[PDB]
Amino acid sequence: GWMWNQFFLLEEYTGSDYQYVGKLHSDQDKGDGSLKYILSGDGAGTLFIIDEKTGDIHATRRIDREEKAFYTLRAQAINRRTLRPVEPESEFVIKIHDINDNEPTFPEEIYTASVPEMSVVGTSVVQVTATDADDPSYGNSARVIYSILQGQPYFSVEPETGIIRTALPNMNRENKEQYQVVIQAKDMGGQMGGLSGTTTVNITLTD
Amino acid sequence: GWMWNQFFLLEEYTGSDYQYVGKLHSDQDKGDGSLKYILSGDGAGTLFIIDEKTGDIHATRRIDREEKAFYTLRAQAINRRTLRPVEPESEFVIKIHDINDNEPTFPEEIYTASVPEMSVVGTSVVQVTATDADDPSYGNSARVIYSILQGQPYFSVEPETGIIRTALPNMNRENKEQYQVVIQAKDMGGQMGGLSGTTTVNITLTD
Ligand SMILES: [Ca+2]
Ligand SMILES: [Ca+2]
Ligand SMILES: [Ca+2]
Ligand SMILES: [Ca+2]
Ligand SMILES: [Ca+2]
Ligand SMILES: [Ca+2]
Repeated sequence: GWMWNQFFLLEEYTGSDYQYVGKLHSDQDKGDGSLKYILSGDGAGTLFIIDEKTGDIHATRRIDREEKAFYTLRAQAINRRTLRPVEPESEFVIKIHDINDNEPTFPEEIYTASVPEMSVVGTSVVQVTATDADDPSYGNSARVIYSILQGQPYFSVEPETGIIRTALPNMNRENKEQYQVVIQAKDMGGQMGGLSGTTTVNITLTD
Repeated sequence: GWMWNQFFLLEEYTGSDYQYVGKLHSDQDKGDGSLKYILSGDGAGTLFIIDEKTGDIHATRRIDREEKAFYTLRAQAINRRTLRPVEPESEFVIKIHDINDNEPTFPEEIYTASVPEMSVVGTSVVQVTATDADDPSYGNSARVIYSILQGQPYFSVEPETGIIRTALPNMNRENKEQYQVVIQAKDMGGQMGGLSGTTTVNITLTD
């Protein structure tokens, strides 16, 4: 069973006028206006509106997918004069499509970790993980890549995991005892036009 | 019979990435990837493209409704390993939705008309008509209103028809013999943000 009864609406619309969703219609409609398409259900009448003669649906408000990604509504074509149904009260869904409008975010502004002095290069210090509220199942709007803004060449970060590792030998605890590392998490695969978030990792060398 | 098998695509897309059209899908799909959604028909494979695992369709080129407003394509869900159909080769349509991106246009840059001198106020001179290539069955993108930029108070134009009429008595042919009238045709009901076109009407008073 093909699943056609759904409309796809792009989120965060900013046009001057209302956003066009689609047109409900029955093949029985001859265009004489004797049919009255009514909209009912979640948001019907307010957020979403229908032109009861043609079936064209519009959205009156700017929709945010990260706040709600689906809307379930019901459609009914009726005989305008007798209120006798022509088609059955079919259920349809308005899928809110995603745009990259959420920057990667770490749970804490500052991490705290340690690593023994004189650790071999590539020793694991801490693994930072940023989240992205966009849709992972579509595009790179939520594919996060990690980079080190501050802390080189002493440290490195695995771009795909966020694992911070020591990158140099002979990191004397006597010489320097606390390093400060900044990590960037940029979405869109970490490429041009992607949104980014940062965090600070305070590291301490131990004995 | 509800008519669900159609997607609505806004014209003149200018986003950096491709434009999302929609997602073909069968309720028989369990998400295990054993299904391969194939797209075929008008523009398939080139202008429009499908993600054969999920069914997501995209448009690779900026589409112009005034150049083509509908695209007919066919969908098939198949068993990826045996090429055995799971669903029937259903036909669907991609409706190109309209934006107001065509200014009203007159057929000729300059009209030519006459009116007898000493004609009563409201005498008909000529009727100019501008066309609008946008969609009349949706919004005011093609509802044209006429206004007189030059030629007052000698002449007036009916906003809804384009009929230019004399507006003053005692228009001596001896005094002045050729008047020049400019008419504007602005869409969107002739209101803020509407597109406009102009023309010049050379008028001559006669005996
Ligand atoms: Ca959002
Ligand atoms: Ca993002
Ligand atoms: Ca988003
Ligand atoms: Ca166009
Ligand atoms: Ca127009
Ligand atoms: Ca247009």
